[PDB]
Amino acid sequence: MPKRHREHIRKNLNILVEWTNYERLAMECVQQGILTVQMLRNTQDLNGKPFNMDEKDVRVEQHRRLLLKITQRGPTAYNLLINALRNINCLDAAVLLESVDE
Amino acid sequence: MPKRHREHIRKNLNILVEWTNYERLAMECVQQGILTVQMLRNTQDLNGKPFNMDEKDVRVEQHRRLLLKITQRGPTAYNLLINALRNINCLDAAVLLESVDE
Amino acid sequence: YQYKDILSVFEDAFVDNFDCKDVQDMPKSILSKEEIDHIIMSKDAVSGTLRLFWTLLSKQEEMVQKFVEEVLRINYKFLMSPIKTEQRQPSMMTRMYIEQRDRLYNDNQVFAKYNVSRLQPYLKLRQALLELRPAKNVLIDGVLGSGKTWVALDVCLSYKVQCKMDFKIFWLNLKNCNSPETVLEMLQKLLYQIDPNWTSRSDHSSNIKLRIHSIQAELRRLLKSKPYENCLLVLLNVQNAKAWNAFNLSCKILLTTRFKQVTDFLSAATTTHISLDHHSMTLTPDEVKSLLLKYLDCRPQDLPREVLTTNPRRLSIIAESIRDATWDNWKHVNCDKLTTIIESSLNVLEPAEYRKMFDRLSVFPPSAHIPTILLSLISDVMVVVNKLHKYSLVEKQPSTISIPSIYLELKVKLENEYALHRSIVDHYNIPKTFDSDDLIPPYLDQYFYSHIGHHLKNIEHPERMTLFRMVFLDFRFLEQKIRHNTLQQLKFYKPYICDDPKYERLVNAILDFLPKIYTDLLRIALMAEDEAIFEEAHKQVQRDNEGRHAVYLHNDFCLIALASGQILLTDVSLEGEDTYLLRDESDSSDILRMAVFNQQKHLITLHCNGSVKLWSLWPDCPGRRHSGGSKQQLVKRFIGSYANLKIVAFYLNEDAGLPEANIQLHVAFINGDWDEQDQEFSHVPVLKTMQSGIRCFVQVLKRYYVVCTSNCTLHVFNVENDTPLALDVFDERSKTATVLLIFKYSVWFLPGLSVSLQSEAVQLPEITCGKRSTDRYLLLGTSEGLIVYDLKISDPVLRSNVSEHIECVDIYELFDPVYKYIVLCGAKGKQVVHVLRSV
Amino acid sequence: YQYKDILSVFEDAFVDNFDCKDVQDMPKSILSKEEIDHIIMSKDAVSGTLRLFWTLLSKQEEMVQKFVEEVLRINYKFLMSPIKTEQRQPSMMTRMYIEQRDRLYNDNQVFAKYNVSRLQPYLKLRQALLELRPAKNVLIDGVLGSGKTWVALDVCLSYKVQCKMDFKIFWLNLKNCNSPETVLEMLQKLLYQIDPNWTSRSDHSSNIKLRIHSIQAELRRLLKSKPYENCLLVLLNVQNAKAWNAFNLSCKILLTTRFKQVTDFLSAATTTHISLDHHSMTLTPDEVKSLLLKYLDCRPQDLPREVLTT
Repeated sequence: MPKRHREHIRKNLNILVEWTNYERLAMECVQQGILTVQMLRNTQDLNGKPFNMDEKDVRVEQHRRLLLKITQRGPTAYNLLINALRNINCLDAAVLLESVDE
Repeated sequence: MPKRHREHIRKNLNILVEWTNYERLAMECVQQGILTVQMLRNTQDLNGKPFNMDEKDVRVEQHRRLLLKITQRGPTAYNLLINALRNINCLDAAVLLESVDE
Repeated sequence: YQYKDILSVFEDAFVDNFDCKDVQDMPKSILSKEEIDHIIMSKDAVSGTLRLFWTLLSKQEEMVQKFVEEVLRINYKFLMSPIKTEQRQPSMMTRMYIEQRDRLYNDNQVFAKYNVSRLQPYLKLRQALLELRPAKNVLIDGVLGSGKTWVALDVCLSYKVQCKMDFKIFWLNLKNCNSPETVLEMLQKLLYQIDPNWTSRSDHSSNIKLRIHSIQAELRRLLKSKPYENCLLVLLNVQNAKAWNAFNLSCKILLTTRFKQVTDFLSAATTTHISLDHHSMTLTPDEVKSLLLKYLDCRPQDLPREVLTTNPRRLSIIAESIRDATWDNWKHVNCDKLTTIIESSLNVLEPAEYRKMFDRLSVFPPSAHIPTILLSLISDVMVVVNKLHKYSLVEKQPSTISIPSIYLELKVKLENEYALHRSIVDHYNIPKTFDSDDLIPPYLDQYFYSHIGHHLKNIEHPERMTLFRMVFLDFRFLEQKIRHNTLQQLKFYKPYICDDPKYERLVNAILDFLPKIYTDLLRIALMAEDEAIFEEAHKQVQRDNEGRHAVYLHNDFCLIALASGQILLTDVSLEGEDTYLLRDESDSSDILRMAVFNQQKHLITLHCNGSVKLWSLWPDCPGRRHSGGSKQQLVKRFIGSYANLKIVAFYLNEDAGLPEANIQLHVAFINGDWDEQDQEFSHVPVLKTMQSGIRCFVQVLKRYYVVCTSNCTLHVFNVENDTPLALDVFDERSKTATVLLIFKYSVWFLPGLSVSLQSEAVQLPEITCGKRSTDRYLLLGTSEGLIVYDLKISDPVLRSNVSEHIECVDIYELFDPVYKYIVLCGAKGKQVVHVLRSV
Repeated sequence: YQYKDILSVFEDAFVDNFDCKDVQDMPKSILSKEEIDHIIMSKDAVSGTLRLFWTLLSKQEEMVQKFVEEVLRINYKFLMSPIKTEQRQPSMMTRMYIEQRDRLYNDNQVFAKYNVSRLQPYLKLRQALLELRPAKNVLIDGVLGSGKTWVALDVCLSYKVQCKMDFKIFWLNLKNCNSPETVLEMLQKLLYQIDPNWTSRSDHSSNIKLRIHSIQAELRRLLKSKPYENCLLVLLNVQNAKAWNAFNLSCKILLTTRFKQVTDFLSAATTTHISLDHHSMTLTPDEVKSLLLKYLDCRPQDLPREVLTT
């Protein structure tokens, strides 16, 4: 997708990382048809040394590891991400995503 | 900026340096977002030659050097200097600057 | 269509978004664990992509269907429609890519099977490949015989580069490019590669240069074409830059010469220079461990064999001989085939001056440097060696010179007349010229101090006794101080004794005295009198086990390889450093990750050994396999199950945590329930900061026994795991272990770091006090003097080790000397009456 | 693409705005001490920006971006736009200049690595070249082997004149160019490089003079073309004036000579004359130490040689 979705996602990462549940999103996207044998998590695994800082704030980066990945695909994924948030029901983030387009 | 701006500043440097106070315009422009401490140091340094002539021929030459610097520096040199001169309340200089436009 | 060609087309998509390292399914028979698991340690997504697309491409075609059709399609729907489309429809671009790749394989017929792709060089090449200007050129060089042809083929098959070049690739081997007709025929053949048509009327044989510039003009004018805007001309083994001066046709050409002369002319900005004689260029022997798999295809036999660094020609031919005896064909065989190629590239040298001098060079040891004077005897000489350096042969450096072992030993030792008489009489004469009134010569550190031994053993015995200075004493000072060692001096002393027995016994006693340890040298020589060392020391004045160092900061973690031979040393400048005990041969200087200050642990036998730093983490590693295996960060003192059958890695975090895990598995088994902690056979002693001990049950995990140490005002087990010690402020208290309840105190300064040993109840306090044989008295003070302050000591079973000073200098001492010889004395405080002297 | 080549596009803009004197925002990593000392002392920021750009291209490609993306930020705002936009987009004429300069560097491969830019004589050179006239030419003398072959290569590398030159430049190593046949094959090379197509039916071996006149007329016809309006012809080590008399095509050409007689023949008014045997035409010890460092490649031993001036 164009760079506008890139900038929108990177800017609203800090917000959609908290509005939508990480597990409820990832476990809804793996069945959605993006993250499989070739992609799976790529977020539950990290550089290998995240334990210097505590798990409560660790989650904040783990879910941060998800959205930054979702941007890397082609033009469909953005709208597919729309669809993903439609499964999330945290639609206050879905409308925030919508606001940058249309 | 168009060369007409720079040419107008060169040909009308004398009147402008006459009207405008040096320190007041300097502080207004550096606050306006036009200068930094490094560049204004050299701007007030004039030439080093200020030693041999009298002080009376230093401040005016410093001011014309400032005018010559602020010809092209600044995202909107014409507009931002117009604003700074309006802040000076030496509005004759501001309107003389605006004369080359419109 | 094919199902093994469509994957490389989407290598762009794979690098962009795909990472096969999030897999938790990996259906075993999908791919061998080793291949996919060494992709886990891939440097980046590009490296993982390359590793996957190479290992998977090595697999058979029908298995990729299980990879894709069902394993990938767990619930994907996303990027399998393009792959399946390419399998069935196959775009014209993709079809031409596959056809061109198949044509190349069909042209080489040897790279299709005998390729083991080297990730590092291709990785360092393809970024320049993708940014090549429509007329810029790329140079690849290094050392010849490095299989650079194979590297070029590896980068050639890449989908990205073929797409960028639009499959406009033409390979020309630049063999024998030292004659006008030899390049003329290459011009015609490359023209016909572009198009087998020629307006040959302009061919005027009055000057072959006339025709060569005419055809160069024709090639230039045709190359300026829209289909010909991006073309890749491979220039295999460029002979000289002169040939390129005709082959410079202003295109995206890649030339890979094998001569040092060619690369110098080309500018790095104009031509991105690439060399192959680098550690990074050399990758790892694990890269070539599959050579027997590409040739003989026998995985188990690779372990019995031992592969070397990147030498595809020599190593490949040795393996080919091996598959057609591993050891017989390693060295003895290949003397007729490997030599054929090793001096096949030589033949360009004229022998009147070049080959004769290179043969003269054979007398020098296989891996040795050389002073300029010595080669001069055997500026014409320096001009000759300089041009030889230019061609391919000799490496030059500031102002000695090193010579590669490949050309020094095998090529010329086999074919060598007896010029050795003159060479060795000169090798005798020059050190005789290197004689003074004293015994201090202007010896050169590398060649002289090392190979004077070789040459003097070579000539005769009286020279051997005289100039080694073991009859004298100056060798012991000069060599050791100038070599900073003792191992090299011993390695000279031992094998050279063959060149009279009366002096052989004396020098044998010298050799024995050498590992045992101006005015100092004469004083120590005075100790030995039957040896003529003090005899020489008189003329000079009128006119402990072993040692280590190799380091940059401050001695941390002293240990012992269970099986009498290795030290898992380690220091403070992040670097590894492991060493032999009877050799000190630095075996692996490998920075784990955080060389700070804490601890190391072994296992029951071997195969795991990581030392936790001050970043909680206690990462583990293998033995001679070295490469760190386990990353563990949650943490302090943890020990392996003392039973050899149960590999239970008992772990201990903070807040009295009890994680337990079998090393054979990757997950903690038991996670039940702060300064230092221990387990028992149902009890847990931990000590913490209040300096009062705490004793818990493994089963109920509450407070039951508190030793306040009763004298407030570090825990470790013994040779029976029955004696835990509690260190508190100023007390050592032998705590129990599900057998009894408290044993001994022994009325012990603050205990800095006191630990146990591995035997007879005795434990070690270090260096405040000495060896206290608990259950009570003190035997030794590390038993071999001080030689300053710190010097470690322990007993694994019956051999001893322990390496950690502070001043970069750890020392291995032994029980036998005992009784603290020089330091157990009357201290600094004394008064003197110059009576003799009553002191 | 590359940050290295695009900077030469905007030197004028820097000369327009970049102070090169008041810009004191020291990056210790890239901007060195001695070179900033020299950057302060330059007579102006036209030449100042020039050898500043030389020092910048001396640094590696990425190393300079730190200056132009964040170090430039505090003291300037414009310049990032006109350089980063070209860094991505790369205009067509700029790209053409890029391939042309790369062709020239690939033409040498030796001056491409061992060069040192003699500032002031080159300054005079390209200054005379600003008002280069379609009929005018430039003589460059000096004793043979004085590197005037180097500075002749350098002077055409300038972005501004090359763009003004419409990127058509050709060279002719006039070694042993004193035969009626030599001029023949050289003009045949000219014919090919101008156009790899011609009519060979006018080949008249009865007279080398007749055929050389015929090819001269053909090339004169070629040059008087809109695509051939300003094409440079370099005459490298001109042997004798007869070569030029065969080469005077009334074009934007020039020549460097080995001989005093060549310069003596040409009229100064009709032909600009430049020498090297002059107090400012020779090399300052700074240029000398730079050139010796091009080979020695270590400053610690650079101090160990302060004698030669040849």
